[PDB]
Amino acid sequence: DVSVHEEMIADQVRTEAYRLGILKNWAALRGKTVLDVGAGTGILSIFCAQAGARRVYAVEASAIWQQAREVVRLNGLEDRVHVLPGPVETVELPERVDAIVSEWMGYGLLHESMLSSVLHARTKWLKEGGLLLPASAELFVAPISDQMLEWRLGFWSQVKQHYGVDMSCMESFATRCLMGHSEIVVQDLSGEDVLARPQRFAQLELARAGLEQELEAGVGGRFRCSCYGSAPLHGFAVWFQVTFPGEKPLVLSTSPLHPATHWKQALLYLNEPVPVEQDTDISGEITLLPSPDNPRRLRILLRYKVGDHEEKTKDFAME
Amino acid sequence: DVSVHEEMIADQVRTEAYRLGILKNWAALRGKTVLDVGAGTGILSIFCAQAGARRVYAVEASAIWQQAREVVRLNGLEDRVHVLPGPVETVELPERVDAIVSEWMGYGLLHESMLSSVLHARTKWLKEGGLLLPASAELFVAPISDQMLEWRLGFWSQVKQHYGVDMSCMESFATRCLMGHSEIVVQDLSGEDVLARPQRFAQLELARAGLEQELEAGVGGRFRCSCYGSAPLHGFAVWFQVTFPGEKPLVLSTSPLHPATHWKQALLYLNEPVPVEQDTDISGEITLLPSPDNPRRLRILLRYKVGDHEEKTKDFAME
Ligand SMILES: COCn1cc(C[N@@H+](CC[C@H](N)C(=O)O)CC[C@H]2O[C@@H](n3cnc4c(N)ncnc43)[C@H](O)[C@@H]2O)c(N)nc1=O
Ligand SMILES: COCn1cc(C[N@@H+](CC[C@H](N)C(=O)O)CC[C@H]2O[C@@H](n3cnc4c(N)ncnc43)[C@H](O)[C@@H]2O)c(N)nc1=O
Repeated sequence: DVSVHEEMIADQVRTEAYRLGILKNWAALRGKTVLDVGAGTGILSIFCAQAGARRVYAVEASAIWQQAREVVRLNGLEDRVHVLPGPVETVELPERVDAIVSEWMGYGLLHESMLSSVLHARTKWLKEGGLLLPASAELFVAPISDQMLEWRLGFWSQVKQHYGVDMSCMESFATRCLMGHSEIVVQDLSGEDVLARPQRFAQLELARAGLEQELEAGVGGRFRCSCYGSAPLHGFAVWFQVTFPGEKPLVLSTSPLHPATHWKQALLYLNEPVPVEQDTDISGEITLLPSPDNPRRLRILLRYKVGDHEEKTKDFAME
Repeated sequence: DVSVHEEMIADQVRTEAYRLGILKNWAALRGKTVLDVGAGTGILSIFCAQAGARRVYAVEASAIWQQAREVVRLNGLEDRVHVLPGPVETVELPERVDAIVSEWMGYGLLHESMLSSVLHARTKWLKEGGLLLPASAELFVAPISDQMLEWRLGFWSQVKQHYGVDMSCMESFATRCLMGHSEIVVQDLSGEDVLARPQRFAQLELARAGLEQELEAGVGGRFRCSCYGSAPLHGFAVWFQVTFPGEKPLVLSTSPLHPATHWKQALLYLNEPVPVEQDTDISGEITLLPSPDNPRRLRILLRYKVGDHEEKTKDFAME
């Protein structure tokens, strides 16, 4: 429970990006009304009030809504920030709003399926031409040679050199266990793990017509790239950024090339490592989907072709 | 599954202590027979063969026994290390053995209740006067001021100074969530978290008559100590060491004052922090017990008295 809220507030990239993304829109928020969808402990609703909003409706479905209300009171804002429990789909606000703010992104952007609630609130409560913060999201994929995974798998074949016992057979076992499943793995990588230039495979203008239907059918696209050097290819990492409109937009990124965040990246491991070399061509397609039992659980459909190998498919679901 | 075996082999304290604890007993093992209870991937059975044992029976109940057999084969030892699947309580060995080795310790020493299987194998299969490795275990307790916990709880009251929003109310919420439960928390501490001299509260000679019954009734004892300085007392940490007989015995320790191991320590948090000062007297009693539904789940009964406060009790069970 509180672990996730701890990780959020200790996430300076997330917190400062929202703080400044909101403050950057002071001109659009001053004297206006805001709806914070999934307000959690309330910090984004306070940010909006501090950016000058005249009234903020902080809607939160989880039990932690009570803490938001106390946060509001401690900051002297009970007169203009109103905390409302329950789902935004049935909350009753006294008025439509000039802006929506929300921290709706999950692991792999869409795990938890929360973007649909923001879109429902936009259709229901946002005035015509109103503001959404963030306004867009972009999805990226890169092939990876996960250095930590390479070490963990390879260490079994190093036991002879550290303890005098050959355990190299455990490398294959570990490979089957760690790579031969179909779960999305959430882990943080660094630039050292990125094996080719990251590719943007989709862009979501959050206000765009039809996005609700696109989320049900699958969001994604094709990609192509060329490997930087000789390495074991372990699979692909997927991450996102979101953009707050401005006049140079502020981007909150979850790329392994950028400061770590609590979203980490979503890793899609092949069943076993594939050796590649400099300039090995990799192409494929990535689709993010709801799981059929539960649209809130992220599913990722991967098609990929490595060099001259045949195209393969692997269908992943969130761990 | 494989995560735990990875953490074991990457644990140089654990692995090197067993390696040298076994090699230290070359005189007792050479040309003799060994039973490795819960042999897992087999490294301890190989160590014994390398210490000169003529035959080693590696008994492993989990599915990973097949990897032990392949490890044995890769090291050319299939003629004298025999991997036997299933529980040691019903394995059939062709002979009684001169020694038992086992890595039976769990979190908080006794979580998983495996020591009972080693004791069953001792009674059933160990020759009279035979060797047990390790031969003894000692249990320690210290009051702690968990610096990481102090930071995590206190950070909510620091949000005003980092983001301009008072969130100090979340400190109390977080305290209730992180401390006001009755779960044993497994976490690694360091010497900076230790608030008084650690106290040995029990010693287990593993070969001693009656230990099986003592494990069912509870293992533990009283302790008393005096605080080093002014700090918030968060509770107590429990850890262990085991000793391999020799001629100066080798000790494998899980103390926070010693190099980290995969056992970490077992933390027993009070419902809320208690301020203490230099020389505040703390006394109490710690009992490790089986959980009533499931003797394999560790239960810890804590009685404690801090300074002039009344004695309190808190009954914990493994997370
Ligand atoms: C890996 O990051 C994912 N992640 C994120 C959060 C953070 N949470 C608070 C953010 C808030 N800016 C803050 O400052 O606390 C966002 C989701 C929150 O929105 C709530 N929510 C969802 N659907 C709703 C609906 N239809 N109507 C109303 N509220 C709805 C949900 O209850 C949760 O509290 C979480 N808590 N867990 C997670 O795993
Ligand atoms: C926090 O550390 C706890 N920890 C430890 C282990 C390590 N494991 C292998 C150690 C082995 N030296 C090696 O080198 O792999 C020990 C327990 C192993 O003993 C097996 N076992 C238990 N009761 C048995 C019975 N009555 N007869 C036969 N085998 C029995 C059990 O199947 C397990 O494999 C684990 N695997 N998980 C855990 O959490």
